[PDB]
Amino acid sequence: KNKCVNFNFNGLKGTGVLTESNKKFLPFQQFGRDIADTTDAVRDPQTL
Amino acid sequence: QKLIANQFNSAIGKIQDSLSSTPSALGKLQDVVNHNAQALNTLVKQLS
Ligand SMILES: *[C@@H]1O[C@H](CO)[C@@H](O)[C@H](O)[C@H]1NC(C)=O
Repeated sequence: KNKCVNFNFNGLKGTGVLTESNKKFLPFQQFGRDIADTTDAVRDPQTL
Repeated sequence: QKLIANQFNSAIGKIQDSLSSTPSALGKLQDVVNHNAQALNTLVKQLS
């Protein structure tokens, strides 16, 4: 965390910094998006 | 002189209320700001 790296979560590949998010992902929600249809927050595999 | 001074003071007093009461007196500058915001937001949304 806190250092921008390459991330590959379940086939979703990108670059950036990952931080502990304060979003309230409802239990049926996996990943979030922003106004331009790009991934903003993501849920981890293994530990949730 | 006194009457002219009183008239000028009354007009300058009323001008602030005239600006404050009407919420569409400053429409040109707001239009400029809104146009820039709309153009940028549309350019962002075209990425989807
Ligand atoms: C393996 O993944 C599961 C979720 O599918 C998780 O519950 C479990 O804790 C993981 N194992 C370890 C050792 O973290």
